[PDB]
Amino acid sequence: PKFTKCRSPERETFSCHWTLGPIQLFYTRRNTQEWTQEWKECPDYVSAGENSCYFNSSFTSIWIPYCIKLTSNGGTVDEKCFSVDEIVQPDPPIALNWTLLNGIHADIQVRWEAPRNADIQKGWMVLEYELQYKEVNETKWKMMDPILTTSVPVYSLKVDKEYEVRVRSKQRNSGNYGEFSEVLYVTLPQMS
Amino acid sequence: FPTIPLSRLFDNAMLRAHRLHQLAFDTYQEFEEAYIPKEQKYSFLQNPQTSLCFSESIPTPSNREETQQKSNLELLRISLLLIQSWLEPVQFLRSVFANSLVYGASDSNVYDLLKDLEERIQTLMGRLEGQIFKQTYSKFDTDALLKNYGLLYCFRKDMDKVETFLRIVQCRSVEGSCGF
Repeated sequence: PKFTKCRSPERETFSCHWTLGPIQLFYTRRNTQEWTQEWKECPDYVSAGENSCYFNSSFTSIWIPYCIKLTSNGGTVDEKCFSVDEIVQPDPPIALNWTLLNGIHADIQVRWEAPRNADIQKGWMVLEYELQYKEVNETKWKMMDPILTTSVPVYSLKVDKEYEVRVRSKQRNSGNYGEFSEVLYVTLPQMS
Repeated sequence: FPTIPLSRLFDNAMLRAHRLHQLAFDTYQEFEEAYIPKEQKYSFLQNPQTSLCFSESIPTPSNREETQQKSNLELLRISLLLIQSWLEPVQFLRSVFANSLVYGASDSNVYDLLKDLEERIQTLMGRLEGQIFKQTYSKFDTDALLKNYGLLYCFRKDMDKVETFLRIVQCRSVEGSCGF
């Protein structure tokens, strides 16, 4: 066994998933001056799914280091130390959609929604998005510089081709990039 | 009597805080990606004598509830104190910033930014008029590599704190500066 990964979707809670016998997860976090708190076994083995551990808002704090260990009947199978702020990785944007901005080419405007769990409205989170699109038959994607907003025009799309768009988000200056949204297929109007 | 919109000011404070956090975060990633393998990182973390930051003597909130429960003045004060705590110690990463693939990284640029935001937050407090209010900044009590990675590690954390706390006061103080 080995840690598959630990992540915090909205900087308020996190969970860890892993790939002998029954594997247990122990954790401790530096509370106060020193790591004085004894190891406590995973508080929730169901919530974040099979082979995971979910730490609700009650066990989640930021800027404080944590250490987790996967244990088996043979001893420690894996260890990992981090502070929640390093593991932020937001969920995908939702409600993706487009609309003509305004005949071989066409300009469109794509818009989505921020992941519902991200407190953007109150300041606890600031995301930036990265949009990608391509013709449905090609294999590479055209990236687009990151944006602070939830609408973005895509210019000069050829009307005679169908496109795909997926947007992904990340907490500014923190963490890595999260999952991509479900793709948005775009078939433009063609004037014969 | 009405009041002048705080947006321009918040806007400028917030650009600096993100510039500072951005430098802290990249600078740190770089160094860590060259001299610190996860093994040392863990032993660094499990040993407070090396990982516990000087700035940590300033009582700051640690989760969302805690933070959004503090007034704007306290959050501004906490941020002021963290910024002051770094004015002197940034003179220490001179070399790290030196050999870094800069992109703006230098003890001087970073220091001028601190001086800049420091004043900007003092202005914001006068516009928005306890231990925290009686407490002064944290003095830095001080191998080379473990001293630097520690300075960097603490620089990133505090900069995340400042950008966060200021963002919160901002969403509260400025008409939909976070919404729609």
